[PDB]
Amino acid sequence: NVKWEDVAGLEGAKEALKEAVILPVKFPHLFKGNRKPTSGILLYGPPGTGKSYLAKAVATEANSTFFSVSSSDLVSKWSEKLVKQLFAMARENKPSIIFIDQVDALTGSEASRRIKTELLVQMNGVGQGVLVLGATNIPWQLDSAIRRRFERRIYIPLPDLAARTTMFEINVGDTPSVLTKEDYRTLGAMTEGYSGSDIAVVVKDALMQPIRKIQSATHFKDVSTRKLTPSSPGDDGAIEMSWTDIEADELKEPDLTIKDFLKAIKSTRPTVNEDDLLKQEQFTRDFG
Repeated sequence: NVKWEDVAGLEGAKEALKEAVILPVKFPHLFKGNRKPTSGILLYGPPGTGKSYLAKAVATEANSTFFSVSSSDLVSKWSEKLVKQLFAMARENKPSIIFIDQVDALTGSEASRRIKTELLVQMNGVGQGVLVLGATNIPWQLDSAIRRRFERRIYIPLPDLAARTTMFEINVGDTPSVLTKEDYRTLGAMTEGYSGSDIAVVVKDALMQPIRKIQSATHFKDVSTRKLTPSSPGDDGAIEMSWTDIEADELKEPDLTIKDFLKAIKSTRPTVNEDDLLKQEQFTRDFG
């Protein structure tokens, strides 16, 4: 789970969410009298950008309750009362943010119309401690009515160089790493186009690499600091043995090298193509 102080500048979006969510949600006293805040916020942009974790981080920072639901889950399963339930929960726990993922899914038939109704109903009934945060990867297929209920709209872009580096560091985490921060910048530089999600897929592949090299192995060498590391037929001091019979305390718990990530980066290719980003920038012109 992402932390707010970790969240990147987002080509403006971090500061926008500060002005739009945190300020009014955390400091309502500040909007006393003949001034008032907006209502309804649509986060939009390329997929894989982790908007709901971004939503979560802004909630945690605004010191508000957080309820997230998925439209595609709501529409492609069983449910009008569940929408009713969620807003009731939110009212009991003011201030609270309701995040609704994939607001696309409420436009497509049948049950989709029935949920769009109730959501729209609930929001009209909302608008003074219940902020609604919708998210969509496909704002072009977003219905005017739904759209019109999201006054503020914020574009969440793909990660840039600094962001991607950080993502590589965070995803790795506590894991035994012998990687330079210079080597991390390589990984960031290396992954232009990748979404934070794309990147997670990569790291999970990379972290399984030391391990996979242990089970692939058939020979081991005592790199005595016994501590056995994988090898091949006859390098320097190899023993033709089974990893399944190495003692837990006799296993050279291997370190992460850059090349672990390289194979994985060369595998997984970017989700979001150049075509899709163009259709996003049109939305920002006419609706942003």
